Amino acid sequence: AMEDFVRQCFNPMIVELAEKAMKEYGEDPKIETNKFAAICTHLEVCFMYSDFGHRFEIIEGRDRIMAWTVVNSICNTTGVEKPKFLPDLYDYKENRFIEIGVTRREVHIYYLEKANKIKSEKTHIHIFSFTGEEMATKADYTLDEESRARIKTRLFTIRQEMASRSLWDSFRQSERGE
Ligand SMILES: Cc1cc(=O)c(O)c(C(=O)O)o1
Ligand SMILES: [Mn+2]
Ligand SMILES: [Mn+2]
Repeated sequence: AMEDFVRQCFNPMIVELAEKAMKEYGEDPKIETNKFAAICTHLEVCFMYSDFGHRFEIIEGRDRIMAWTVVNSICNTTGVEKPKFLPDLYDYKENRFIEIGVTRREVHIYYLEKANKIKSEKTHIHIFSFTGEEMATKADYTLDEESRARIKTRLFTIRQEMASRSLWDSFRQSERGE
């Protein structure tokens, strides 16, 4: 059911990218179905965030060679410090990397968990939930209200589609993919 939901509610490029990533790390999308749903969800949010500028450079969703090539290239041309972990986007307006979090827990909880993982990075963090809450470093939300609204609508819609199919309860009590 969850597997069907993913193939039927996300765009094939996203499903394919999610699927590939899982398979290369020897994870089965048919088994880790909540993880699959989470990967697709996070991928879509990153793409949606990208498609609101050429304000943003998309890092997530590429292979690691391409991802680090983009990062090194941004670092050389801007002077900005290299992160230890691949972030999700670069913002050429604010001239900072962004880490995007999508969580089924409280936003402040996930925010802390992410901020702790990459502390000593100057990376901007922007967390979204499936309840329309967000949290961003310095309450700087980067995007305008309409763009933010569109991401939250999409997240809430995924949530409610899951609930239509009695999948939301499994999904929410899982953290796999965060
Ligand atoms: C588990 C997790 C959560 C993310 O938000 C993220 O961007 C990544 C990633 O880029 O690997 O991994
Ligand atoms: Mn990422
Ligand atoms: Mn992320």
